[PDB]
Amino acid sequence: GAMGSMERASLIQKAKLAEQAERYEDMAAFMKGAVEKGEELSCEERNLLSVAYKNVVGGQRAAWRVLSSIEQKSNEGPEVREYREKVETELQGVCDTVLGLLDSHLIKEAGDAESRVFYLKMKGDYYRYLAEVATGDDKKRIIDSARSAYQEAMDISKKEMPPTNPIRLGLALNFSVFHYEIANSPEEAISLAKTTFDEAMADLHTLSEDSYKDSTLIMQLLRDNLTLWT
Amino acid sequence: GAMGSMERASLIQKAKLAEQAERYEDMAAFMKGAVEKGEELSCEERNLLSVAYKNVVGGQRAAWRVLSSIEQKSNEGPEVREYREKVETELQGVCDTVLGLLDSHLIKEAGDAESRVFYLKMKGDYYRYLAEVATGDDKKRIIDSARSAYQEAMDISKKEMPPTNPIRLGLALNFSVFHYEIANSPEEAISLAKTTFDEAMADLHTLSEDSYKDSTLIMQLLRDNLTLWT
Amino acid sequence: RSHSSPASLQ
Amino acid sequence: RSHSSPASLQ
Ligand SMILES: Cc1cc(C(=N)N)sc1-c1ccccc1
Ligand SMILES: Cc1cc(C(=N)N)sc1-c1ccccc1
Ligand SMILES: Cc1cc(C(=N)N)sc1-c1ccccc1
Ligand SMILES: Cc1cc(C(=N)N)sc1-c1ccccc1
Repeated sequence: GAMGSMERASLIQKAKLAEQAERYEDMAAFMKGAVEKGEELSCEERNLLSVAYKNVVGGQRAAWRVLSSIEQKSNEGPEVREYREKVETELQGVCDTVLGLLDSHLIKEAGDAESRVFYLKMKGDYYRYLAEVATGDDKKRIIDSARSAYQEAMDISKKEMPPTNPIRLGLALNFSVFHYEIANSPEEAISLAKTTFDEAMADLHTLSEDSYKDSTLIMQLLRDNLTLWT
Repeated sequence: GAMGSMERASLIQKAKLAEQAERYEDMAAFMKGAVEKGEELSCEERNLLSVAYKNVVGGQRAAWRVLSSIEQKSNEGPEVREYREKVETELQGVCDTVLGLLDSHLIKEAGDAESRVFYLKMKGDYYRYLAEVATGDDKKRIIDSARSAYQEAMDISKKEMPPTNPIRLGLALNFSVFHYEIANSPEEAISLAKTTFDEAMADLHTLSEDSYKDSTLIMQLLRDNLTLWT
Repeated sequence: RSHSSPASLQ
Repeated sequence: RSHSSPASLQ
């Protein structure tokens, strides 16, 4: 499967090398190969998967935004539209690839809260990225798929994880972005970010120095957004 | 030829769009497509070609250096070597692609000094990049191919261009890097950079404000290297 | 413009 | 470590 002949351990090692070399397309292909071996992923390996694809899709989203801006300017030749469509299509394929890995079969095999919440968050994230470029007939159903993934992950995280858990915090952060940027629900976005921040603050006293640093890092992002949004 | 069905003008327009979106692999494919239309390139178009490939090969050289460093550390499993070899091979193919475009048929059709020197400089540059990763039996012949390309470009530039011409200056700069980094000739590198800088300085009085800015920008790079090298 | 989560979460 | 030419030259 491009990577079907390489050992799982070698794929993981090369993913780590590509990260060091900032070769994120390679890193993604390696981690896709690792996932397709069929074994569950460790916490470190789930983070490698997320890092790889987030960087790949991140460059595509930035390109798409530059081009969409030019295209909107141009209607204030078909080339700008054609090339925005090319980038858009490549973004959608990356998102479809990640969603396919989650659906076949990472989520259904994830029984622990840390793995299951991580993967459901990712599912929400990649539907959100699809939503960012979607325009109609599917735009509503894509939004509803992101919302549903995020909501299931929130319910699990509230039952199973402490309020300072970095996965729980990154989840709540991204759901609040979803509310503000995608769902036209800025009040929900602000409420969630506030409630999330305040409940984590009240749980910080239970953490070690290194866990405190992990949690407060994400809390600051919630605060940065609240400053932007209010 | 991937791009054979697209209009030359549309390829150039999309190259400019990809530059804005920092999509340099796309930009390179577009400019490769434009070159393969068979028409000579304007000054603007030669610069688009150079920008696209220099950014693509630039990311590969940076990755290769990270990986080669790890590999050398590792000998102070085959994965590090295997993955450095993969990146190296992709770099060599990019360099071979550019060299093929110059040889088929940009250089032979370039009659003006500004075009012919630009293309011969590029030929030297891409053999220099091949030299950076070469190791033996071919390493000497690759070095000699870079030297030869640079030397022909220098001879033309000295006959046909003023000492402040930015192409002449960028040529002399890169040849001096070649001498220092590739050819183990630091004294030649330093001499060339000094002579190049001093002869440009004595010609600056002939330039307009905007040309003065163009020339002094490259002269500063010569000075930065002299500071590094002495 | 809104900040989202880093990819890597402990 | 040595600086080389920008890609674009006027
Ligand atoms: C937090 C993190 C980031 C990683 C990366 N970007 N390579 S790997 C990782 C991790 C997670 C759990 C246990 C050990 C390491
Ligand atoms: C962090 C935080 C907690 C808040 C609360 N529920 N009391 S309001 C808030 C905030 C609001 C606007 C700008 C920056 C921070
Ligand atoms: C200097 C330069 C840089 C360019 C770029 N990076 N897109 S296009 C260009 C040029 C050259 C000659 C005449 C008009 C424009
Ligand atoms: C620019 C320049 C010109 C020189 C000359 N031929 N006189 S020496 C020089 C230089 C040397 C060392 C460090 C920085 C600059």
